[PDB]
Amino acid sequence: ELTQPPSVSVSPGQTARITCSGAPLTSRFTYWYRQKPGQAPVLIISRSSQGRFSASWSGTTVTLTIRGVQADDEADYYCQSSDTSDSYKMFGGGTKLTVLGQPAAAPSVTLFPPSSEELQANKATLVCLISDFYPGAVTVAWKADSSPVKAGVETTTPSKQSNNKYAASSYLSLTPEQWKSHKSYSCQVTHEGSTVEKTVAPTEC
Amino acid sequence: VQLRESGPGLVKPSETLSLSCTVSQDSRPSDHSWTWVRQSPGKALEWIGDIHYNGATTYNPSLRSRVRIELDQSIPRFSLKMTSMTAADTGMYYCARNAIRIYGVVALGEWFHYGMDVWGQGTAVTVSSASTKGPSVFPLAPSSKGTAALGCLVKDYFPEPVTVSWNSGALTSGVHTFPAVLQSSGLYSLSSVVTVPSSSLGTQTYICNVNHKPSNTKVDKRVEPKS
Amino acid sequence: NDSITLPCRIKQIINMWQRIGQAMYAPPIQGVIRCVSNITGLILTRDG
Repeated sequence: ELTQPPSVSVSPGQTARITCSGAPLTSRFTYWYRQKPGQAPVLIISRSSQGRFSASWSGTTVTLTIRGVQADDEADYYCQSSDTSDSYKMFGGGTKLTVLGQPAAAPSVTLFPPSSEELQANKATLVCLISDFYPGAVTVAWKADSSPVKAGVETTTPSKQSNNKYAASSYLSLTPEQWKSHKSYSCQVTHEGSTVEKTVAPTEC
Repeated sequence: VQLRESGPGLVKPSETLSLSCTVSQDSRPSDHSWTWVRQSPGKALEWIGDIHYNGATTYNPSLRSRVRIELDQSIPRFSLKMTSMTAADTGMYYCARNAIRIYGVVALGEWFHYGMDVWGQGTAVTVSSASTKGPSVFPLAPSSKGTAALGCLVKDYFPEPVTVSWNSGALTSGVHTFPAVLQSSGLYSLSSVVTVPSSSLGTQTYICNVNHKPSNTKVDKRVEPKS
Repeated sequence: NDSITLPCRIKQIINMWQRIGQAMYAPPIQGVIRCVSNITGLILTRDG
């Protein structure tokens, strides 16, 4: 396959290189694409003839020149080229450009009680959602009143938002019988040694 | 210029898969090599093949025993017919277009592989034998007291993915839709948060529009307030 | 409606007329070349 580095990061304002390499580059052109997590990949290097991007040829490789990076460019850059027989086209391993020293964003948490209808359909899926944090590392706990919960908790993983920060979700699957039973429900979320706790109830509002 | 896709969304084992990629609004279509590309959950991109209008269908070494790209240029659209679908084939599937630029003459090679500049938004192809389920939505009624917030819970759906927007498509500025959890039962569940303030919370009738793309069961459920 | 063609090699030096002793170079031709003609004749052979 075509050879890429796994990651080249850099501090904002400077130049980060992302190279491609392989067997067809001595006779074929090298194309480039950038994908944000789950987004559609973004073409950047095009087969022109016979603005912050550039790719430089050198024998058996082609080096991208990202001069002056920003948080918007924190994504995966896949190189691409055609075969020398042209019977196929292929991609590279994916270089995760990371923007160094981005600010440490605390967590933003929203906690909801089960709806009027769900407690009549015999489910109590509590909703504790987290937004606008950086980096991708959150530790979540669940407390019923002041006593933690063992079984019934599932959670997802950090996903990059529209603003280059990460977000995730958390749910607790209880019956309608175990939701009025206690006295309160508390969602607790650590981020780089900093946390928050939200308190709801089946008697407040 | 707009690429558009059409297909199932969930696939059975050892069964046949077929997808379409139609071309509405295009002035230079028959000049290019029309492609398909896929991707495992958060993994990399792999190339299947191209079909030029002239019927010279290029392909990938491994899928030689599985695929065949058709062309019904009447629209125009191009179609992929693939067999022997397994759980290892689960992932995103995007149709695309590898452009072919020319200056004058074809057979004397004055053209070149321009690139895959266009793609689809993506349709998941999760291979399983489980059941597709129309979603069940639940109001997350807002705080009573200005700024507040609210959302809507969508539970027990399969497979990926559910995508939404509020007010018939009027809120994509300061909006948050959150990931789905394939619950231990085997059904996904997610929610979507909208940043609505506190003032109009007395005369409106806000609706929340859900699309479970593989189940063809779109919903208008009024998310009524907190009594 | 359209046309067809044949691929042609650009040759400048030549030793034609079997004038054993003389080959030469045709000077370059500034600008794009074109030449039209009524195709008229043919030379060919057969088998046995």
